[PDB]
Parts: sequence; C-alpha cells; structure tokens
Amino acid sequence: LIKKKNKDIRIIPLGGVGEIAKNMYIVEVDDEMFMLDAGLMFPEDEMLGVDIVIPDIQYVIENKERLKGIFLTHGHEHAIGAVSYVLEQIDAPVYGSKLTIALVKEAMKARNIKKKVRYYTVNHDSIMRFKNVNVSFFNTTHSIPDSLGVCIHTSYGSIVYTGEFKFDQSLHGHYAPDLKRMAEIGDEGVFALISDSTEAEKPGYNTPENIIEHHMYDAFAKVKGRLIVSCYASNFVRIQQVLNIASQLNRKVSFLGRSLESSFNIARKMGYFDIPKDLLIPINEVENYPKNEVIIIATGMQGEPVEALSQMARKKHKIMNIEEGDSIFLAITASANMEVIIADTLNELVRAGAHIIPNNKKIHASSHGCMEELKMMLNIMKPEYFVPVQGEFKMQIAHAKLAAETGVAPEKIFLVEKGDVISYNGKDMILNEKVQSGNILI
Ligand SMILES: [Mn+2]
Repeated sequence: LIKKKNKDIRIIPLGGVGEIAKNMYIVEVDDEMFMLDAGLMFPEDEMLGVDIVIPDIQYVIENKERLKGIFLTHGHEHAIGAVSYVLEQIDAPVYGSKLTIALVKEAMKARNIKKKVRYYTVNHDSIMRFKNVNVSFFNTTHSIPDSLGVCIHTSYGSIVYTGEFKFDQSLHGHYAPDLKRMAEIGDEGVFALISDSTEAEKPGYNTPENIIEHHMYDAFAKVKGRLIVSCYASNFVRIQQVLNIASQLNRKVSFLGRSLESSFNIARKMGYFDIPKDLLIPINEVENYPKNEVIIIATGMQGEPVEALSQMARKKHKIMNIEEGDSIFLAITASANMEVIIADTLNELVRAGAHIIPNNKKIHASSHGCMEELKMMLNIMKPEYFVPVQGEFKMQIAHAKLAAETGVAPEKIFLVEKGDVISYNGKDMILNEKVQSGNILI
C-alpha cells in the first residue's frame, strides 16, 4: 500500500547494463535512495588472471546520507558479490531472503570484516516501511532457491525489479513463483518495471527442468563405469538433479576435494537440498567403491568446471585423474566466450579415452527466461514504463521489442547505459542527467 503522495522518481543503473553484470540498480523516491543488488563481474576474456570487477558507487557515496537500504534478490555472485565492498564504504541495512542473508554473512566472514551489519531477513509476506515508501517482495524462479522480486510502492504506481527470473512449470518448492502476488501487483498498477534481459534474444521457452533431469537420467543409466559431472556451483537445481539421479541409480555422490563449496554447504545445512543419508562420500573414499557406484561432481565458477576436466584428462589434477573408460557429462550452459576451452577439453578427454556423454542440442538450459517467459512477466505486470536491464545493448533492445509487443508504449521504453539517469517529475519521464559510473577491478 502507498504511504504518501510522492514527487520525484529516479532510476540509475550503476551495473548490469551493456554488460552481463554485476547488477546494481539505484532507485530514488524523493529524498530516499534504494540499491537493488550489488553484484560482481568476472573479467570477460581479455587476459586471464584478475579475480573480480565491482561497480563504481561514487554517486551513492556522495549521497550516502539518503541510502535507506540494500535489497538483494538472490544469493548468486552477480547479485550479492559486491556487497562486502559496498558495506566498507557505506553503512546501510541489508534486506534479503533467508538464504541470501546467510550467503552475505559468509562473504563478510571470508573477508574478515568484523563490522556490525544490520541484516533483515525478508519473505514474500514481508512489508518493509520507510519515510516515503513501502517495499514488498514476491518469490521468483531461478537456479538458486529463495530468490525475490522487489516492489517499491509509490503514489505513481509500483516500481518493480524482477531480479533474475524464469518460469518453469516443474520447479515448485522454494523455487516457486508467486503468480497471485505478481498478479495483484499488476492490477494495483505498476509504474515502472525493471527486468532481466539475459536471454531476451532467444525465442520461445526454456526447456523445463524435469525434461533436463529425465534426459540426464536416461544418459547416466547407460554408464557402465565411473561418471564425472561438471556443474556451476551457482546452479543448485542442476546439483539437486544429479543428487536425485544418483540415488535412483544406486550410485553415491562425491564432490571434488578437499571440502565442500561454501554456498552449497550453507544451503545444505539449512535444509534446501534433498539428500538421502550417506549419499555423499568424501573424495578419498571413492576408491573403496566399484567404479559404477560413484558420481563425481566437478563444480567451479569462473569456468573452471571445464578446466578441471582438462586437468583430469591430462594427468595433472592434484586430487583425482581420469582413467580410461570414464564417462563425462557437461551439466552447464556454454557462453560463446567458453566455446573454445570446451572444444580443447573435449579433445583431451577423448585422448585420455573418456566416454563423452553428448549434450542434447534440442535442450535449451538457462536460469533466465526466454522471450515468451519475459513477455509473461510483462503481461502480468502491465507496466507503464519499462527499463530492460541485465544484458548487453543488443539484449536490452530485444527485451524492449518484447515489451512493445505486450502493449507497453514505445515512447515509454527506456534503454540505458551505466550512469544514465531516468527521472519522473509527475508529467514526463526524461533521460536528461548522467552521473559517475564505471568498473573497479580488484
Ligand atoms: Mn543469478
């Protein structure tokens, strides 16, 4: 519900536009400022070495007095990766789901930041109140559980930020969408919608996750020897899928040494995963079992999951190496930037004499909605104004075209770069100002 009659609305992207951010979107209602997400970016191609890129928050610092909070949609590193670095320079309350807050806390622990932080755990029923506006939330479907959309209630209508999202008819736990809550927000009136454009260029729909799990099952069932599956640590659904399959094929699961990935292990201890007892075994205990009774999972982030298999195929891995008659499956989705290292690794896999489980080319796997899924969000929301984010310029354009198709006025669709300022007086929406933005390498 709306608290007061508002005057000024400003929307500023400091990350996540013209790039696969590294998400950070600043929303201002009158004298109050809100930051939606704070992601990092891994440097793209170029030269391999440096670890991370974060947004320039100089505009936020100059107006730190007005920052009422930081709102985090999900626990991925493109959403919460730069939070610690923001919290060093500014002190603001952090809002997120139960899992997201846990993952942020771990990030602060890992950087040995002992500074006290005000954490507020939110859910789809939470309604956070401020001087000028009320903020509500709704569940979204993503590769990680407890992802939320943010709804800022103003007199002009709702400012909605989707975060990264999808629409899958097979995911229905803490991955479930809030169709009712979304529909309500739409009917009460959405002033401006800020949505994910990552897969805006791909027509149609994502392949439903259950179809993917089924095809993995049928493929894994044929494996007579050892099986090694490569995954992103970010993709909890794919991880949950192989755990299900291993249980059904009476195999047991082992992660690469020497311990477990932090995000996975936090979510596991909070009960987000469905894991039978003694399904997981330590990597040192793998030799005790016959080759056909183990599934080894290689997880990573930057693109190592592929690199790890290269190190295994080429007898150079510090923990475990590939032996002839081993089976390999890539449970990932390949960026054009990683087409080359997959091709090289596959070759080395074949030279080691490993069986390559082929990826179904009819399958399109993504954490982000395709054209029709994005139009789905647009049809439910029915925004007056649209601001496509989370994509390169070509991706943003594609998302804009989708919006126009759903009935959003072309005049009211805005394509922006980092530092651009979208302002609303009460009559006209204008892009007339530009603030400090950029990339900070770390
Ligand atoms: Mn994500």
